[PDB]
Amino acid sequence: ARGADFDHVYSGVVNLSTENIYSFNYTSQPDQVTAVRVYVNSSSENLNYPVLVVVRQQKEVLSWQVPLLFQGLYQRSYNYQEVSRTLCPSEATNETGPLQQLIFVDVASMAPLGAQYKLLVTKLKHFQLRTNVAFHFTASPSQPQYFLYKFPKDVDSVIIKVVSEMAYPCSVVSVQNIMCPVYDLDHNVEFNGVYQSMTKKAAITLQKKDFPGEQFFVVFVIKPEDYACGGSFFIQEKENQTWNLQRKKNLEVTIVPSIKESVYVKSSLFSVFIFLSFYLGCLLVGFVHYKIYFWNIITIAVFYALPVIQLVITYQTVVNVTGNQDICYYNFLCAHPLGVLSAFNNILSNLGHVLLGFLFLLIVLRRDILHRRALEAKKHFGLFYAMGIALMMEGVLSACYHVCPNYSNFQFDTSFMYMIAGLCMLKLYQTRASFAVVIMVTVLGVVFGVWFWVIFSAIHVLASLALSTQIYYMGRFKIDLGIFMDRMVLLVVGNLVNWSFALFGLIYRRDFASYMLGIFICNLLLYLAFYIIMKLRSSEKVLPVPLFCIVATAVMWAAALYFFFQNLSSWEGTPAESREKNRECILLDFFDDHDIWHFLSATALFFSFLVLLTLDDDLDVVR
Amino acid sequence: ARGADFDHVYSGVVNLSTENIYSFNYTSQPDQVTAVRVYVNSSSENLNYPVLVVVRQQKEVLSWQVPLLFQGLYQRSYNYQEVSRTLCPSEATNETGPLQQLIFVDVASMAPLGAQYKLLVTKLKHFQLRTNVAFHFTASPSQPQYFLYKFPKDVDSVIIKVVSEMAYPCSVVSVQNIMCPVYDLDHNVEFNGVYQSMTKKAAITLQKKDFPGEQFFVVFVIKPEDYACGGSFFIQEKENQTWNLQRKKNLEVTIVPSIKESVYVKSSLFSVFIFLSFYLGCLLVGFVHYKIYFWNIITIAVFYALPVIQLVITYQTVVNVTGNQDICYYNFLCAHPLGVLSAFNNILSNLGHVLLGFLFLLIVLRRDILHRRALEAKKHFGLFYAMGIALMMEGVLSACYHVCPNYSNFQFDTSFMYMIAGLCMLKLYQTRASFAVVIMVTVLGVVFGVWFWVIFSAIHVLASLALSTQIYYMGRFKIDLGIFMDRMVLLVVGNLVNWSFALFGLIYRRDFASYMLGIFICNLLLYLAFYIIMKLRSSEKVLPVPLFCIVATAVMWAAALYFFFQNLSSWEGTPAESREKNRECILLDFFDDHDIWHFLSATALFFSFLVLLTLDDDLDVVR
Ligand SMILES: CCCCCCCCCCCC(=O)OC[C@H](COP(=O)([O-])O)OC(=O)CCCCCCCCCCC
Ligand SMILES: CCCCCCCCCCCC(=O)OC[C@H](COP(=O)([O-])O)OC(=O)CCCCCCCCCCC
Ligand SMILES: [Zn+2]
Ligand SMILES: [Zn+2]
Repeated sequence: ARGADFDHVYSGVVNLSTENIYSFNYTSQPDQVTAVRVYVNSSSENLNYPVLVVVRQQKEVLSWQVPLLFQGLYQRSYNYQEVSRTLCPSEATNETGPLQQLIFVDVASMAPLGAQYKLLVTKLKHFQLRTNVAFHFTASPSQPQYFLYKFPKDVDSVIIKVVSEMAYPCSVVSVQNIMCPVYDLDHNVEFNGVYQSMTKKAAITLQKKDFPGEQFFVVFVIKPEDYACGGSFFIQEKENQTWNLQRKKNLEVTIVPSIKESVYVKSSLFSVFIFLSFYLGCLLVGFVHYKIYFWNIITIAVFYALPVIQLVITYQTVVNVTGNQDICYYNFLCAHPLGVLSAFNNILSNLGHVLLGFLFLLIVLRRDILHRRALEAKKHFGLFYAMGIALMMEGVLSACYHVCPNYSNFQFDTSFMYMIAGLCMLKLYQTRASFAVVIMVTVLGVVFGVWFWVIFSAIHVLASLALSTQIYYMGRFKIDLGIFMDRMVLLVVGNLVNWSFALFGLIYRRDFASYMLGIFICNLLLYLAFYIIMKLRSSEKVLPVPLFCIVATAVMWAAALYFFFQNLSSWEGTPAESREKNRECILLDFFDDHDIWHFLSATALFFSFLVLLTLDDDLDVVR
Repeated sequence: ARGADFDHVYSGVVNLSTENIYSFNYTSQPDQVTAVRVYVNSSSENLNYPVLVVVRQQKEVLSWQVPLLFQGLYQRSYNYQEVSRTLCPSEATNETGPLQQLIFVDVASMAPLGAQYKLLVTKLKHFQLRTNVAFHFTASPSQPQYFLYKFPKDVDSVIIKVVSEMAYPCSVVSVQNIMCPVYDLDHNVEFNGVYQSMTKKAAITLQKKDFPGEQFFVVFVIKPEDYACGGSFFIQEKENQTWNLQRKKNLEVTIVPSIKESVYVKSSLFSVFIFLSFYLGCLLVGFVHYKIYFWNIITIAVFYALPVIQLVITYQTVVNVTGNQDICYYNFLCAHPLGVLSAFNNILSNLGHVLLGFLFLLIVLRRDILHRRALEAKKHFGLFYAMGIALMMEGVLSACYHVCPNYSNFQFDTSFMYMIAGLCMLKLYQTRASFAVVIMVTVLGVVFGVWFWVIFSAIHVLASLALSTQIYYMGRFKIDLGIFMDRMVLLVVGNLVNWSFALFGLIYRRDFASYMLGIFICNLLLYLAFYIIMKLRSSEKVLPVPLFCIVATAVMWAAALYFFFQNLSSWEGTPAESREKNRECILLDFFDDHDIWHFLSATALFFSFLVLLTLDDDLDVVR
């Protein structure tokens, strides 16, 4: 047992009867944290006779073999010559007395000849992380690495933001508590904490009350292959891998505090008040100037929404109790928990639809009962009731989706929109197969899909425009009277550019039902535009209220499409690849780009409903 | 390094400078499998200075400390004095040469005084399991234990049936492949295989083509606490646990072969032909003796069914790629995979509804077009179309549920049944709030819930009967003419016994919406019975066809309720508790008790629809 000292390299040879033993003695003072770390190298001509390293402490035995062997799932084998590990630090309890620690390193091998090794044992100068500072380091599949963070006294929540400038190697960031065994191995990290897979970015939101002693270990473990991440192997770090394989991942970790509760309250107030301003405005506009179908739709909506609410409640609970944060595809850099929600901002963000489709229901209902008055006293208002309920249910089902976004959790709100569309077109056509033509398309490529997939999209986007035009030709009360054609070719160019942008899987742009519904809405609004143009072709004066509504529709739809094209996350890929697109909060420290889309689409879709409703007021005199 | 021999106990004392070393030399012949195992005991006055045991082999280092420490999640601590482990066996390759193996056991401790220990090292006489024999053994949290199974050459699938006669300790049964990292620790078993939690029963279905070399390791790992199983701790094995804690789980494992493909084909044929016999019979019966609502319902059904199909497809894929078999609550003892299905029998079992509700649609449609003939040439057939579509969609959504049964995966088919019920009652009442009264109940206690929960059920079951009677009074074309009351009190006793049989642990046994729908159907059929009795109270002759149909309805509903009361699994509990109720296949080596319920309810529910349809033929002359 050599009285060995730190920071000094020891070379050695071990055979079947050598058993080299080093003894490292050190001390640790109350406040500081020591965190000894052990590096051992071998030379890899040991592969059938590895170098067996055993680190003995007062209460722990850490064994490993050097070369480090890894089994890749396609019957592949990797070995690492450099193996490094940090021993569980035990600090002297505050203001009580320093602790004298003694560590033993036994190096053995069962080889008919020698086995070469090199041993270094250091103390980590920067074990502990600071509350707002970036910290740079490297890790490897064989050299995992963890650090300690101590919560301050006036901080009750933090975000661990880990960033790497290169996608591979695929890594794991877990958050263990301070308890001796640290699980820092490929088969250990996913056991006893919260963890996130990571290619380029990761962000874990920790509360203070979830950690006894108000401190934790953040652990970085580099996987041997990139399959949970996508490319299934990647080594540029070391070109010759059997020679010296070092999947060296460079990391920077910053532990940022979180937003105070004042941000919560003032963003909540901002949203609710900026949408009740529509109420307080329409009230003044309307007062200063002085069915069976409906209940069918509500019965359908309630019993479509209930199982989805239960589903996402279960998903959220599972993600809470398990440390697996690869189930929900959040924007982990703007995701604020309130209770169990874990992303409350992009749920509150759907306040738009729920409030504004209901104000639209009030508007249509007032118009309708005033018409009933003027009729029994001496329009397809069911369609507008359907429109309002579809807005409110997009809001509801979108909040349910944004409880936990998955590859199984979407497809519910878009299916409800398809259902409401089909029901409206049945009730429209009865008063006046293309309906099923969309149903056969929205069900065939639901889960179907290069070139053979292209004709699938090119046929899909075309059949959607036809179903939208065949839908609108029935929904325009003056469809034939208005047109009684240069734009008809121009709209075909809009749809032909729409289809040609879909193509082989994507040309550039994913989710089949959602894409075809986007095409549906685009063609519907473009038909509305063509109808406005044909109204202006005649000398029919557009009243000031639909004037403001069409101006606002165009403006709001531009400002909403901008934020529709952000894509801060995607369930299309692995969780670690989704997680590398999300960025910070742009508005009020609380809302990301997708939340400004849930506001501006619920505002732009309400102004378009209003345009379509209150358009033909100039006919109230031309009966 | 003592030349030490097997099966002999060595006592010893180690201190800061002793480092006892034993050397065990043995040999291994080509065919046989050795599987050395190491037992080490300490005396537990070592708790701050454990006994550190290191087992060195030619290619592996197995370290542990003795006392074995365990952290229970509620800040609890357990220690185990006896620690036993089986070393990864490496067999001499067949017919090539025996292998001489050498094992080292280093026993150390850093104690100012002695540390007592005892060491035994044996060879496992029965490491390998046989293809049809039961094998009894014991395991403990500190003495995990695994065995090797080699597939025979004409067996391509097996079921590992593990049984224990006592619920706790909660255990894990995993199936690793033969590679010397064997993951047999609490933080290892769930990493690299298929695994099942287990209290009393577990059954894992392995294919031969999923194991290179056609053999595997089955690993039994006893958890330190029973939380993934329910009771959060349980030790009767050792009353004084800090003294000598031994959560000793007694296990018996049997590796049974599987059913051949002939069973698949003949059970599939049995089902399809026993249901096409209804076609081949009604054809002879009918030939030897010589709407907007509909498409609304189909549009609702398709777009309610699509997202659920996608959801359960995703669940099944997740369970396939992950080894976690605690996601789906199957009957693991009758669960036959075909492709990715993993339980094909209880999906094929839902062939009843899909075939028989569609034959009912054909019957109602023939009746309807013959009525159209006899009318334009010179009943609420929409309700019967709804009935047939509800049967077919119960079949479809039930198969989707039985792809992967969860606590998030039910609630979809029952919500569709509620939706169809509500739509039918709207369309019925319009031609002639209690509808919403059930909607408020079927939504309040959806996720609400002792005594305060009792009045919840007692009010729920009552409000369901009222909604069913208020539904039937509208659906009986001769509701008032027939009754123009002793059974009305007797039916109240049926409902009063129905509601006083809820209100119990939660509700005298699980799911609120499903229970209230069962009450709904019970009251509907009982109203049908009361109506038959009132028809017979008058001198109105019941034709022979409704005669056979009512006899068959009663018989089939008795024979179906018997199997409704089996409960082979339950998502109401943890997976390991579900798994302890499932039993073997009763019919044709392929169908369990729940599959004979999917046959006999789809047969009994069709005969009741037929009774209700063809009942009032004796009025075709009394118009
Ligand atoms: C038939 C009438 C009654 C039937 C009602 C059925 C449809 C009613 C409209 C409500 C549809 C709706 O809510 O849109 C939902 C999606 C939003 O999906 P997500 O990404 O926000 O989850 O919205 C979109 O995906 C829109 C994407 C692009 C739309 C904007 C393009 C229009 C811009 C100007 C035209 C060029
Ligand atoms: C208004 C007409 C249109 C309404 C549409 C719905 C009407 C019924 C059609 C479909 C009914 C149905 O599918 O029952 C589903 C459930 C089965 O659920 P599961 O356990 O099998 O997954 O079945 C049950 O849970 C039934 C439970 C037992 C009830 C039968 C007992 C009757 C015995 C005789 C009287 C005591
Ligand atoms: Zn969204
Ligand atoms: Zn079933």
